[PDB]
Amino acid sequence: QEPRTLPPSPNWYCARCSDAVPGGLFGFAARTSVFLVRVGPGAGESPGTPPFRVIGELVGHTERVSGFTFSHHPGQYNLCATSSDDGTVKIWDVETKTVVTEHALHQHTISTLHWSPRVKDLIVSGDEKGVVFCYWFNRNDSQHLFIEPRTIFCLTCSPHHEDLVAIGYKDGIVVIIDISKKGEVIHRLRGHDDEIHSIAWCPLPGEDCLGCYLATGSKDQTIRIWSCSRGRGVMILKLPFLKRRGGGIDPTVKERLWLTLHWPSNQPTQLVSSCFGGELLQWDLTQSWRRKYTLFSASSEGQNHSRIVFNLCPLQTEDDKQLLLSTSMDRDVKCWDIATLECSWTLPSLGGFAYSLAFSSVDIGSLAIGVGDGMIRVWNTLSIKNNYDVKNFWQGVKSKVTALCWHPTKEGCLAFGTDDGKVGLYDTYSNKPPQISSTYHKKTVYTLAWGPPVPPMSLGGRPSLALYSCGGEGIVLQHNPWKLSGEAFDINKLIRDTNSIKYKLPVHTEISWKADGKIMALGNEDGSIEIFQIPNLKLICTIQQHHKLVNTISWHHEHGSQPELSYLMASGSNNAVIYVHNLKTVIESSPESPVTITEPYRTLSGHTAKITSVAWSPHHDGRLVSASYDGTAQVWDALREEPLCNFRGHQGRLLCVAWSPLDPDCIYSGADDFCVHKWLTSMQDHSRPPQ
Ligand code: NA
Ligand code: NA
Repeated sequence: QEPRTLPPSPNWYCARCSDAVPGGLFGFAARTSVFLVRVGPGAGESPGTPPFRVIGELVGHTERVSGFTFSHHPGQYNLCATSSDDGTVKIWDVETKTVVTEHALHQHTISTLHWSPRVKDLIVSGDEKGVVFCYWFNRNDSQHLFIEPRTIFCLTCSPHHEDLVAIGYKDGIVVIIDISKKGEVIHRLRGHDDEIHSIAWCPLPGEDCLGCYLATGSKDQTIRIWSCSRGRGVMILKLPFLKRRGGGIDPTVKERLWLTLHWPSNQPTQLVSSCFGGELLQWDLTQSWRRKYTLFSASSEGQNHSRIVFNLCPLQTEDDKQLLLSTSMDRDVKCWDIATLECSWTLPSLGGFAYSLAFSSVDIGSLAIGVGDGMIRVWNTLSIKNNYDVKNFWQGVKSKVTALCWHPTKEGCLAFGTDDGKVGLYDTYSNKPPQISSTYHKKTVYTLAWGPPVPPMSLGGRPSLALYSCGGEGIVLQHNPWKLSGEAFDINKLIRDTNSIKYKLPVHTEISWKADGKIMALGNEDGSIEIFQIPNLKLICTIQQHHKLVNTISWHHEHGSQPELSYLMASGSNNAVIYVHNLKTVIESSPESPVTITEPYRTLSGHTAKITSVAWSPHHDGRLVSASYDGTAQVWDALREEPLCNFRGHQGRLLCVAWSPLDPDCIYSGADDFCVHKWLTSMQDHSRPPQ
């Protein structure tokens, strides 16, 4: 099998940019979209496997989605509303994923919005200058209100009175307004000294339970309970100072408190809040003077968030589970069972482009992902009980991970490269920081590959394999993984000497070792691909086919039905057309002077923009997948020049693709939409890229 999406991270510092409806469905704003997650029996997962599935996306905003709210009107749980930095509030139908209608009434950056609990078509939004819009979407009416000249942070319509709205501001002011009286302030709730992050009305009416009660949470570290009869505080809760628990986080990351609330309908004397470090607390409001709280997941370690929580969304499933979804700066979405306070499951997410994918040949299914948010992911893709078993590695990364390559035999041994030219070596079976190469590339590391050492390293006095890195400046370095703080060698010195070259060497943009370790291909800025032999990188062939910079080279595997297939090399450049070359003749003749090839073995045309990655299926003879800036991945029968299927699920430009190690039908792709998709070739109805 089934497709999977590792989605972009839920947006930070938004008072309501996620919500859920019963059954049910969870939605979260992420970059310029909302992602939708089915939760409960309707996700259709096997027993024990978490019952959720990422099922769709609301696409159409052109800037950060700042706000998201579902309708909570029976029969209309499929309706929802968004706000965005693009200046619009949109009403969507999640069944069609389409806009129903929208407005652009705001003139200043929108802060938040909320769908009225009492009025079927009313959405109330507020902006950074203090302007409020009431929007009755289904009768084409709207009204502006202006309360106080202050930056709105949060807004929540009363569940009990259709005209009443609570508004919290950046400076700590809280008001209750009546929208039928031009926004008249009915109660000014004084007490907070800093940003209001959340306002939750008591789900029961009256002040007997434990007028109405309101709770507010603030950056000032207090939760205040208010009597909305008498406009006065009745209780102050102050966050506890708790020891941090779980895996150690990066201390250099700036993190200030976000104090959000959920007031549960089934337990009206209790109040859930976030806390420092993203711990969740259940407060007993019957105590409350005494300030009694209970930590979520108090009796089990490794389940709590590790950074601040922004939003909390209740969801009652069709099989009656009382769930609560949390979003966090730590990039995990967690689902809690409120009846037990245990974490039911975790959905990880990505905060940058998915630049690189690498499957381990040692630990089958272990998929490393290089991400623009400064953390390497390792996805245990074959985890039986968890569709999203992902571990994060942050130590010594601290920049965009643009290249990855597992060692071919050594468990845990992961090379990485970054956009600032850094080359490092992780031991993912340890908690140690990675070893960093003393030598940096001047530009981004495009590619890493393991191969036999060559001189001068091979003459010392190592290891079985050297680590090769290619930077955007055009140098390929040979690194000794047992002396990374030592000297790395520019292989051009060897290439020049071995081949008696007098003119300048080409700017290298790609490196690919043949599977047997005997042949190294370099792709160059001028489009040429050069073929070199061990031990001293003797040039045997120059392929002149591409007319723009080479991005990607892949050699076919050696476990096909014919051993001749291991001489096939696919390549992609900044042009759209892909080529395959058959290097059998030249490599077997082992020529004393180099051959030039100027005609392809096969030509694969159909993409309409640059090719970033090509890969051969380990399950087939001559089946290729390609990733393109045209926003598609294409599967080809390369030997017959037949396009087979075209995956269009990404919104971005694709940067990487990898075949699943065990399923012939499954492919993984990453893009600049901050997504990784696992998709099935059998589910793709389009045979070629859009023309
Ligand atoms: Na406008
Ligand atoms: Na698309």
